[PDB]
Amino acid sequence: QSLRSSLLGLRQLLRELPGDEAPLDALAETVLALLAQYGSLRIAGLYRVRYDRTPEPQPLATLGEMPALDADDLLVRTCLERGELVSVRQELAAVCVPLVDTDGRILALLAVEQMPFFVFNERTFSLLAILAGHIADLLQSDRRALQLADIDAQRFSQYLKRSLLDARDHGLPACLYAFELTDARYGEEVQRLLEGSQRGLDVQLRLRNDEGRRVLLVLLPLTSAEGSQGYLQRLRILFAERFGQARELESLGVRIRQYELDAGNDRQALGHFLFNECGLNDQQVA
Ligand SMILES: Nc1nc2c(ncn2[C@@H]2O[C@@H]3COP(=O)(O)O[C@H]4[C@@H](O)[C@H](n5cnc6c(=O)[nH]c(N)nc65)O[C@@H]4COP(=O)(O)O[C@H]3[C@H]2O)c(=O)[nH]1
Repeated sequence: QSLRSSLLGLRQLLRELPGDEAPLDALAETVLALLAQYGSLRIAGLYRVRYDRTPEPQPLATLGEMPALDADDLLVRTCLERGELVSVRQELAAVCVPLVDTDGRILALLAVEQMPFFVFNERTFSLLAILAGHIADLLQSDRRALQLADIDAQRFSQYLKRSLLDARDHGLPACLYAFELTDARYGEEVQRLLEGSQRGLDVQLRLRNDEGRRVLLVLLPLTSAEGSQGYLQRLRILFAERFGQARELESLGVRIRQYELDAGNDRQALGHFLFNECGLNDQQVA
């Protein structure tokens, strides 16, 4: 999908930002255009939402002839109280979509007054809420350089939690691969090759399991089983280049463990997979 790409588009617009103002302010037009592109919206506004869940009166960006927030509008009110997307009774201030990061913090409000009736359904609402959540996360970029954990640990943890929320609420797929490197002669060069393979939005952790062996953990957000397979196919081609074509990944001591995130999975399953299947612990992944 252009979902991954649009998010990658936005993230790398953010990564080029001066770094001296505020992402919500600088990117509000593009954020709204994104939300509009996906919801086929005609009249809408993007609004900052302050720490105590009250909306900032003046819109960050407009789309079409768009009137102001009148008061504690029922739809705006329930949106920010429930922290969920709220829309009016179909049988008709059309939709209110909050942008909420993985910590539950509301960063913004998409307030819609007009969108084609034929798209005013659960399918489009879902896509709006998905996009809102991911955009909220990418704007989060701050207060992290006041945490002891490395930037890679922080990112991995947020992306993983977003992936679990996406599986739980929207049935969106993601995959984890743990590469355990069992042969010390090849381990470092294999890990370097895996680190260099990282592509858009996948996030990695460089770890050591309980048995002292290198483990390179890779999360693939928004990635189906098709596709996790495309990833491994790509990776084997890269290994063939780096090491023998005459040779396979497993002959370098690579053991692969894979976990597919599924809302249907038991609640303890991801923890079972990482801790004691992969031999990792809660100080490494949280
Ligand atoms: N999460 C994740 N999934 C992966 C990865 N590598 C492969 N896949 C999955 O396998 C499919 C085939 O990838 P490909 O053969 O590299 O074929 C790719 C590749 O030729 C090109 N492409 C996509 N993204 C990039 C990129 O960031 N850089 C470059 N150079 N090419 C890309 O577009 C083709 C289609 O890509 P997709 O539709 O995304 O479909 C991809 C994707 O679903 C990965 O590192 N992470």
